Amino acid sequence: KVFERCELARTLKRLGMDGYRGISLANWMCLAKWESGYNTRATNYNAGDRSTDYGIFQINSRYWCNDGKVPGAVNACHLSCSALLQDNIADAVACAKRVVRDPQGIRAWVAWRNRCQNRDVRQYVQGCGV
Repeated sequence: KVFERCELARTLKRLGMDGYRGISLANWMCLAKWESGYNTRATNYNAGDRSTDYGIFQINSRYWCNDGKVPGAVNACHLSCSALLQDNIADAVACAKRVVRDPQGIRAWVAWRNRCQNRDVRQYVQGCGV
């Protein structure tokens, strides 16, 4: 599924993402936007280490979900990577929360650091009623 901006914002808010560990909704939106263009079936293979980025938040199988094909990997979110490819983003949100429960917080995603950190992200939620 490819979410429309405000559609995703309300969806994320309903799933309890607004302020989760101090992270505003606009940050989560800026992340999903640059990570997958709001596409839940987005995937990006990394030939370098054989891992794959899954879903709307491009969560990596080397560490977060199990897909059984990375020679040496862990499954910190305790989910099959398939779970991160559903139109329903609840499981992906549960994993996204798990990622930020670690020290870096929202900084886990390099894309967030380069394209959202210290930026005006209001644009991502304006007019969405969130």
